[PDB]
Amino acid sequence: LAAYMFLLIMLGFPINFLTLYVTVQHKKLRTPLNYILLNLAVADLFMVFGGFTTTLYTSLHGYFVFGPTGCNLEGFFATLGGEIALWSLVVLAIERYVVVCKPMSNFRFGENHAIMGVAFTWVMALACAAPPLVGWSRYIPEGMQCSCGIDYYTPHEETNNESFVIYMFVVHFIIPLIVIFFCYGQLVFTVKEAAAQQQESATTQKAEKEVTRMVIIMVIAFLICWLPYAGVAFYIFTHQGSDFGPIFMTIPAFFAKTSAVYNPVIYIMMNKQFRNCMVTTLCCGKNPLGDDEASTTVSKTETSQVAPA
Repeated sequence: LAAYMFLLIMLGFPINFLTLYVTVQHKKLRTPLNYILLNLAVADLFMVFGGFTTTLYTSLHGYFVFGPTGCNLEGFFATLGGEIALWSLVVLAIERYVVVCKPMSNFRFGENHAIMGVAFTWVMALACAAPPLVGWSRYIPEGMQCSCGIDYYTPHEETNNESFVIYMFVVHFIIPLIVIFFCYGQLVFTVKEAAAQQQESATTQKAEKEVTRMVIIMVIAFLICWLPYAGVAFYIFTHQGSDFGPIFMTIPAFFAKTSAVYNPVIYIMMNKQFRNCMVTTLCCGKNPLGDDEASTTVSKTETSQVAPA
């Protein structure tokens, strides 16, 4: 964790470091184009601090150990950087989502969330089977009395290759191929229809040029980190010889905690990067500042046209 930060994420710090402040702020202005900062930004978000507070000082090392609760790298970030980021995700249903509308649906529910809603978020978070069964596999090996274990595996890391690894992917998170994201009806009218993002992101409905790019950035909103991670845990964060590996923090943890680079993360903001108001020092047109007085009169031109305000 030392080395990791000390060099490698002396790049999160200070680009992200300073510029977190410019951005995040109680998730600055929910709920137009700022999808990421509504969520994914909770897990990822938190990695940064995080940092000393829960993953350097006290959080896998030192003493130690700690955590408290189950690492507490493990049972926090290592699920929270799925489930709970993605369970917050309803505050993206109201975005990757009302890029257009598919208006109101019927007499109900045009209030898009609520039902779907759970038939959205209670899908994108549904690897919530780890919280349970993986999590039972930190209880024991109890991830505090043990320190992080050791031990009390053997039976049956072999025989329950079902619920552990590899299950958190299994084919479970084949969701964004098979029905998700399209299945919203309106998402059978975005990206896949060049009748969207293009015309309507050059200068319609939302925040501009970056909202063009989510013709393709789109799909990297929901198969980033969490989707492919089962194959990472599979080899390895289970057996070998407890103490040296697991805890194999070396390779398997390093990718998810590059999330501290809030730079290309944030880069594809949209409606509240340009037409931002507060913290008018982001990527845009005039660039890296303005012209962005503010208001909130739809999109942004390049620049402070169309329209103040």
